[PDB]
Amino acid sequence: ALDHANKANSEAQKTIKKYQQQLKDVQTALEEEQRARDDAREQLGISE
Amino acid sequence: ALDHANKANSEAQKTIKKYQQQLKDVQTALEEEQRARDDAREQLGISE
Repeated sequence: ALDHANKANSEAQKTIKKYQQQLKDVQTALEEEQRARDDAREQLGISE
Repeated sequence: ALDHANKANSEAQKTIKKYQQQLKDVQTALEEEQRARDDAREQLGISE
């Protein structure tokens, strides 16, 4: 029972590390795109 | 051991849910900007 359980937690906590990598680069995908609005609005400030 | 094992998997099952909510609302922010950056270009297109 324990060997089934102790392996199940390691397969569980493997997903824990798997998510926070995917949360990590999505945060970078914001930091590109949030900055990508900023010049794009500034590009309106040149054109208008 | 076993009750202290299965308690950890619940704390594993809670902590995997904490990021599961945290990945959803930041995704909306990416869906927030992506139509907002679209609001820049369609404004830029009628300008340029």
